[PDB]
Amino acid sequence: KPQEVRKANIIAARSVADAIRTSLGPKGMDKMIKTSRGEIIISNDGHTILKQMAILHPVARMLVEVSAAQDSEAGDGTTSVVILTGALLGAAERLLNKGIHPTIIADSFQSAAKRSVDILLEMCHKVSLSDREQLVRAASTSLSSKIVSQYSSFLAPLAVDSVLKISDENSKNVDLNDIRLVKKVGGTIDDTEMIDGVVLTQEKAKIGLIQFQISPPKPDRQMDKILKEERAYLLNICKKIKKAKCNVLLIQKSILRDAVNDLALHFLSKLNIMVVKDIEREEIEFLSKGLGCKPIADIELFTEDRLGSADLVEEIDSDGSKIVRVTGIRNNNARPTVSVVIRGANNMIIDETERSLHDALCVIRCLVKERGLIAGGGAPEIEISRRLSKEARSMEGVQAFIWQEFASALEVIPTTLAENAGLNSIKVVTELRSKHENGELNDGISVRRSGTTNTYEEHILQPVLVSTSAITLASECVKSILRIDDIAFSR
Amino acid sequence: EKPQEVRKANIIAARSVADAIRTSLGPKGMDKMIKTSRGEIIISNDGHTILKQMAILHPVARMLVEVSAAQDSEAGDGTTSVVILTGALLGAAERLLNKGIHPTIIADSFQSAAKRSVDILLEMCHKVSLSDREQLVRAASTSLSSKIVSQYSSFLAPLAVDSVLKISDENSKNVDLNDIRLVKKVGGTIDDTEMIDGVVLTQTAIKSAGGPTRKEKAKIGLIQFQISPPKEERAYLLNICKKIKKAKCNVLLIQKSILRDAVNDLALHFLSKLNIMVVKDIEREEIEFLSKGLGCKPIADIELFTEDRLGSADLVEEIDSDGSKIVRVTGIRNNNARPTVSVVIRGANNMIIDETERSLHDALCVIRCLVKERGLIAGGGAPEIEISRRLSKEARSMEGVQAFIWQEFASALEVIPTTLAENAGLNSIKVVTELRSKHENGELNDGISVRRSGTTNTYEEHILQPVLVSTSAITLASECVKSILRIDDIAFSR
Amino acid sequence: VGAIAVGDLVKSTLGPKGMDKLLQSASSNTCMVTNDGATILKSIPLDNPAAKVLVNISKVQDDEVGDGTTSVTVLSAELLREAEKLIDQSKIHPQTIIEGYRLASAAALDALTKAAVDNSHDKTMFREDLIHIAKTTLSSKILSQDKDHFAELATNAILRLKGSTNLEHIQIIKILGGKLSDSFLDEGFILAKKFGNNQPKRIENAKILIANTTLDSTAKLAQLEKAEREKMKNKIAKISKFGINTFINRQLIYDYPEQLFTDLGINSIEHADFEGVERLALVTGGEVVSTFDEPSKCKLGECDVIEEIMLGEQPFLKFSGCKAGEACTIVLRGATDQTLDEAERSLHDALSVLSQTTKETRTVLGGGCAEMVMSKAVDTEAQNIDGKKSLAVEAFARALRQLPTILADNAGFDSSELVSKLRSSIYNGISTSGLDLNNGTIADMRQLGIVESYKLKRAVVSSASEAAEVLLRVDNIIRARP
Amino acid sequence: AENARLSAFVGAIAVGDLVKSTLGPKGMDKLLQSASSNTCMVTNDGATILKSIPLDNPAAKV
Amino acid sequence: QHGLEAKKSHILAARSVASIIKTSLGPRGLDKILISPDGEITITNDGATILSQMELDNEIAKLLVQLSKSQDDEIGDGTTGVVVLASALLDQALELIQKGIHPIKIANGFDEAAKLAISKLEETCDDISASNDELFRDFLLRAAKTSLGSKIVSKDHDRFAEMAVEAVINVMDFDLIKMQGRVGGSISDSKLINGVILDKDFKCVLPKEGSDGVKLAILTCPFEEQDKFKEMIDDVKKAGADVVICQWAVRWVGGQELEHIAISTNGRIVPRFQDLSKDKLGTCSRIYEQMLIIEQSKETKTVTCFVRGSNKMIVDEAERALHDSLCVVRNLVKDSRVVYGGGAAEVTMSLAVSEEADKQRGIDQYAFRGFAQALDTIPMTLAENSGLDPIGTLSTLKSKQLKEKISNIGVDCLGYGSNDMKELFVVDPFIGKKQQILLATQLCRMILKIDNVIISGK
Repeated sequence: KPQEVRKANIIAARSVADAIRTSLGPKGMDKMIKTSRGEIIISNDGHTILKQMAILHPVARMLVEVSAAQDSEAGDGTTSVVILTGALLGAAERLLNKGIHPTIIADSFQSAAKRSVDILLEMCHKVSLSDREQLVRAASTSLSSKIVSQYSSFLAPLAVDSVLKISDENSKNVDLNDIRLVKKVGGTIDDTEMIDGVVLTQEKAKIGLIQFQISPPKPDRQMDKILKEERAYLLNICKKIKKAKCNVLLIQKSILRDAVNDLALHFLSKLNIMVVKDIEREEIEFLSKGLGCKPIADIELFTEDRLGSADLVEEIDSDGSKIVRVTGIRNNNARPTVSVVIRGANNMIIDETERSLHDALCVIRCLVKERGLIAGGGAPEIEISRRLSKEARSMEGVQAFIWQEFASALEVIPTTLAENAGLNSIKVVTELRSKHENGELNDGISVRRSGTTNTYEEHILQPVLVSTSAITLASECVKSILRIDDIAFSR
Repeated sequence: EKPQEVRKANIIAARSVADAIRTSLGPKGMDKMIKTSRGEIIISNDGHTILKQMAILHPVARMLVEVSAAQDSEAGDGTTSVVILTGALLGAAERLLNKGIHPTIIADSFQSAAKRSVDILLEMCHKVSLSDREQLVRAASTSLSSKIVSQYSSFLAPLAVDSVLKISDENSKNVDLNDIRLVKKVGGTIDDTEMIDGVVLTQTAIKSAGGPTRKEKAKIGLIQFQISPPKEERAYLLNICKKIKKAKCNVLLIQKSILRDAVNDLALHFLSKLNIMVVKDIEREEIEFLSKGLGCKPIADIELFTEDRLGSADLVEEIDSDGSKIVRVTGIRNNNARPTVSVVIRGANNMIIDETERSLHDALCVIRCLVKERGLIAGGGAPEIEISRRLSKEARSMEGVQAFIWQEFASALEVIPTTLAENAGLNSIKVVTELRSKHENGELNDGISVRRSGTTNTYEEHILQPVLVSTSAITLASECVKSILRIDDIAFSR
Repeated sequence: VGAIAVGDLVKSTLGPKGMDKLLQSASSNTCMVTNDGATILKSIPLDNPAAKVLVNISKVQDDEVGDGTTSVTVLSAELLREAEKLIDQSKIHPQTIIEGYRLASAAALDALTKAAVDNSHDKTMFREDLIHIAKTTLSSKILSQDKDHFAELATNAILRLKGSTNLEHIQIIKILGGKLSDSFLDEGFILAKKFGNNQPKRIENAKILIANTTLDSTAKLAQLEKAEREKMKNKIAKISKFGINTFINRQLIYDYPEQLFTDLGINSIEHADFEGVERLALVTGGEVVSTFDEPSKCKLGECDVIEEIMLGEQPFLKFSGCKAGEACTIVLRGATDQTLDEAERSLHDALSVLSQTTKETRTVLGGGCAEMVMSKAVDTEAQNIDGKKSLAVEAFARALRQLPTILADNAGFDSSELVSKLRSSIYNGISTSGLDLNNGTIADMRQLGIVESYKLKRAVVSSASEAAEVLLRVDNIIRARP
Repeated sequence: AENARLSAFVGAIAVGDLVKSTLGPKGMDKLLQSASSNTCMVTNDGATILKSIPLDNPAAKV
Repeated sequence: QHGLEAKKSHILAARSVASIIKTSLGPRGLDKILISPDGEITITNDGATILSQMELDNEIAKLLVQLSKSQDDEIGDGTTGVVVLASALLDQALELIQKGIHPIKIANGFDEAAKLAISKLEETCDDISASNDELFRDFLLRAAKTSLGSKIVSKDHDRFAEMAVEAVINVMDFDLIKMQGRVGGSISDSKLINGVILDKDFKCVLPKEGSDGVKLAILTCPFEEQDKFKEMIDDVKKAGADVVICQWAVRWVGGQELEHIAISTNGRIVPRFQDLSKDKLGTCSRIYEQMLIIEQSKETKTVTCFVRGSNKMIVDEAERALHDSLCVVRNLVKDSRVVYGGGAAEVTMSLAVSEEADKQRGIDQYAFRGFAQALDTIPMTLAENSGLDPIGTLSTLKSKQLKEKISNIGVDCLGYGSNDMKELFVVDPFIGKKQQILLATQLCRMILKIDNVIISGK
């Protein structure tokens, strides 16, 4: 049963794709997820939804890897990839009954996807490399998949000015891995502000890095013998550090065995030397680039050359949380690092702010990766379907009926935004089809006015790379499902 | 192959019936005890009685009862031999289906071999006189010894022969047994069984008054109606008795009147006052026997009663022996072309009385085949292998695969001596080994004997069988197995 | 789709080598062994009314043909198999598919006319073929060994008809006991009855008369009760004025009036249900009389020999002196009624059919020959019709090519080699080519000894083939569940 | 003897119907889903499919 | 369940019964097997009688009971697809209710659009009464031959139609005429007599003193013993009446069958034995068996047909077609307005609203276009049964009917090579198409207003 076994998983796939439709748009609604450990996680995006969802059907499991690729790109509106996937699978059932081979249906989607990219290039709006006017309008608009823009007033210029200062205005890559997102209890969302230097999660002090663990000779008349021998080895370490003038020490994860002896802290307290432990090895990239710290494996190789450099280092206490702030950066780097401290009253607000800010950083990365601007509210989805509807009658062939269904599936994304807002499905789309012929291409649609109106004047802008990556990843997922004609359960 | 599985299950059901009757085959056979649903226990080795009370839900097994019943209509005897002939051909049919032989080819092979078997029996026939004693017992002697009472059959052997020779024809007719009635009574032994030259009525009358003990020079009448007022009172019944004395009828035969007229006490006293013998409570099936035997015409109305419709008899008396009341009629008048006789059966238990009765009906049907055809053949399964000698020898001329089934029909004849060896406590192969060498050359009629345990002449031990016993049975048994192979499956319907 | 599974059960019910199908009734635990599926499909219950239509149309084939009535049902079973393939592959509406065979049915009906041979005038070939009829159509069952024995019964019966089309004048008698080879032919009117014990056995110049009716103190009431017995005296007195020594009654007769008939020398006959009263009145010239007063109205019968004889086990009646050859008698004898019950249907397959064959002088070679010729002639209309029905025209011959596979599968031989050699011999221009199941080869009908009368082939082979196309127009679609 | 030649010849027929078209772009595929470990493989060639699926058919060893 | 979701659980079930009889419409229909809850089997190709008696759950099909008892009794021709025709307006509304359109806006949209197409029917309307008796009688011959009878009567309707038309002319200035038939004979062997069919039997009546009458006597009360029995019989022979009719010699006459005898003979029923007189005796030519044949020499108001057929189902199908044939011919002679049906009339009303849709525009613009598409689905039913492409054939016919104003060219229900209904002489009553297409909106008024369904208990 090639068709019936595959169709059985399509119904289960369309059911999940239909449930996530309520998570799209500012009028959408999220779901409650109870982890097996007992912690509650609630999020609007489909990343956490598909991560904690376990379904025996392999089609529902393959949607996780497809969505994970789009989650790292945009992060907002990523459910439309699965919604479009479930719409093409439902439309392919009627196309398969006409005698068309599944691979021909799959190849027709890729052929129409190549034309969809060219439409996004023709509709691509000119955008400047570095500007505070254009990037803020496009940042807060893509965030409409969740509730952000209410408090984004202070958040919008933060993500725009930070990313441009990390690398340069030359676009190209500008990766987001250099951003340190610090979550602390206390404060509000508007109190979140960028820091001129790297901050520590756990006056003019030098910050070093230690890969080993300070402790007596215990690697991972007897009363006086133990006290003298242990304090002698710890004193020799203090003499080497005092000559290096390092007032801040950083230790790796101590939770295993040796940790840190209390006798070593007493000798370092008189010299006013900081001791920080339980640091993940992934933070070395931020310490090496930002502070210029070289990892020190052994105390024998300890010297001043491997130590970092900084101007002013002081401890800042915000709402009872101890944070080490570093003022100034002196090192050799082509991409200085900028850290952002997230503040919030409750952990649910702090966790929601992270994904809201992280998705706000990804849309900025999509702008520096590929420059462009498109209309919002699913307006470009109609013009792409409008061209494919006319091109289907021009080429005729067996792909004419397939491209018509492929264009009809693109109308589901703007329809989902209307259904979540309390608007009639077909009645609004019927009125829009007359408005899309009116607005003349790039003119978009606003959610508040529930109609066709200006974009740049209404501060509605979206990147072209998200729409390009969404169609590409959705096409690769649909062609893979119809290409698999059966499943098997084995080791 | 669903049709192949249905016929395979039919052979198992056929072998199950053949294996059970196998213990009852031959004169050494064993009786079977069956418990009827009504609560009556009947123990006999007769295949007609065994299959009569046999209850099996299998459709073909139910049809096997009618197969053995068909042999009782054509012959009516030899139930210790010919019964297994039905399941004998079906037992060897298992290998015939594996060879891919069409059922019609199987039916044509057995039918052609049936006509060949008849011609073989016609070559072995012997001269048998119409009137004789010892030679006519030899043909029945195979069937004469079955029941425990066969020890006294030495006196019963000439009695069963002389009974048929009493009323018969030299023109070789069907020899209807309806003229010879077997009457039974309580008391006595089978050794005391006697034959009467006239109608004997064992029916027990009410005998309210029972005044007359016998009648001398009486006219036996036949009355279908009953004497009683329609339903001064005695005056109507006395006028009826005046019409009885007007025709001088001293013996009245009346059927069972309890349906309508029942019985009156005044009518019983009037017949006893005039000493008029009367017999009541007579079944309707006895009207045909009493009318043709005594030459009396039934009378449905007292107006039709006259002297011309009445018979006559020398002496009419009632014999009282062992507490049983029987009526013997001495002499018969108004003689007709259908004379009748009677044989008084004496026994102790009701089961024993019916035990010896079935042995007599089995013996009387033997002479019917001898009168119709004077031919005579050897008994005790001796010709079964002798016929197979003339069959398998011609197998080389069958011209192709037909020789395979041609030998199977000859191999099926070996079932008869095989069952006799196991029932007599002898080795199966040891008998077959001696028969194949004995039937090879020397003479005819030779064969195995269960008494002497060896191959010798069958007439020396006075064991033979009529020629029509195996003639009609083998032809009928080969015809019934043809229709059994015509069943594709068993489907239930309304 | 309810009639599709019917063709699987009746597939073995066709052909002279076909195998019988056992029937088992839930009531009384009876059984029956028969070949034709006329009784099979009637006794077995059917949950789909689509299969019930095939049963109702088979009743007409019993009197018209009676031999292989399922031959019409197996055609529709094979057409529905090819019709479902056209709905899927060709995607043609079922109405066009059904009419595709209906349009090709005109070529099949015209093929029987072109192959029809007209025989007229001299009957030398008509009377000689009557014996050869018993060798093919008469017995397709286990009785095929009796074809030479039953040939004398069917041959002399048709010649005695002399143009008699009335079937009710033919009496069938089954003698209990004996063997199938012991059946003898007797000249007269044979009926299975009996007489009384005291009744006269023989009466010269007896007359036949039937009846539609049914025949202060405790003893002080005898004066009033004797009037009931006198009522029967007035009835017998008026009947005795007719001068008839043989009385017949439909219902049973009580013992009181029975002996009253013997006093006047009048025989009595009872136990007559339907065929006993009707046929005896037509053969002997009798009529139902509700008067019983004046011998004027209706009609009185007469018979030369009223004497009863003993045939087999139970004695039957022999009536002689009939001056009209319209009535015939065919007497059979058998041990059991199993083979005798189906032996009556053999007479309806040929003897009863030949009564209506006097009008049809056309003949066509049967036994698988006529069905293949219609498949060869319909192929010429494939290129002429064209259209969407051309697929149904070619598939129409496929159902006719599967007919010889029925006789091949029932005979055990392979149907692939036999049909391949049968088709190639017919397509070469030989109309006499036919299937031989005895030697597993292809031979002509005349070479195999298969010959029948020229009037018989029209009312059996050509009639069933023509009546099938009439019955193939039944539409089969998705029905409504109860 | 009847089912000896049947179950032996159909060992490659049952799971091999999908890999018959492996040559050419139109080839059908087969999905192998593990009961645990969250692993799986999708390929149109029976090499990995046969080695990763245990079978009780003795003909599968050849 | 309430709201729009409850409306979909019921109203949408109308598409199921529409596809059941879809293949049975017209002469191309197929025989369907139906089983009643009582165990009776009904097999026919007419979808009107299929949905007439059926056991279903949802009440959406229960509204068809009043439709089957109406169209079959009023017209009977083309009533096979009246449910598909009624569901055609509903299937278009099912897409409109999904858009959120109010039912009254849908009801008023289809009601006004159906009235605008009436003016188009008046332009193509013809009159069969204006011609002579030769053309008027010939039009009645081919009217029911190409449309009404779908079973076996396609070629052979010439025998059933001629016998039906002659029955109309005799009574022309059917409720007073009893008609039945016996299984037997064939189509062309049917007989026609003037009178009522009497199945009861008693032989031949000779001409009496009067011209062409038997002076028939009918007495309800039996004679009431032997002295008055033979005396009252001689009183019947006083007036020369050989045949007498009494309940307790023709005996056991039904109640309704007895009245039809007096209507054809214009006689009176005599309850007593003292009311027998020549003035109360009916007039009948003679009574004989050729079932007794009742003939009338003079022209009377009772003319019946005797149906004959080789199958028991043919008698039921041919007689039922005659009940509908008498209804169609009754409306053709009474209403002079006639139209050409058989696919031409349904497409004619579709092009009228199609041109009026662009004139009104407004909110009714798409509402009037939906009414045109609803009428376009009617010929799509006969297109699949005839093998023609529903979308392809109508797209060509609508293009030919655009240039040429004659709408008679259209889908042929018979499937022949002539697409012109005027050439095939296909004539349907104008009131028939009004009671089918226009009256279907009245049935939709009950369906479109369905909102909440109340299901009570036992």
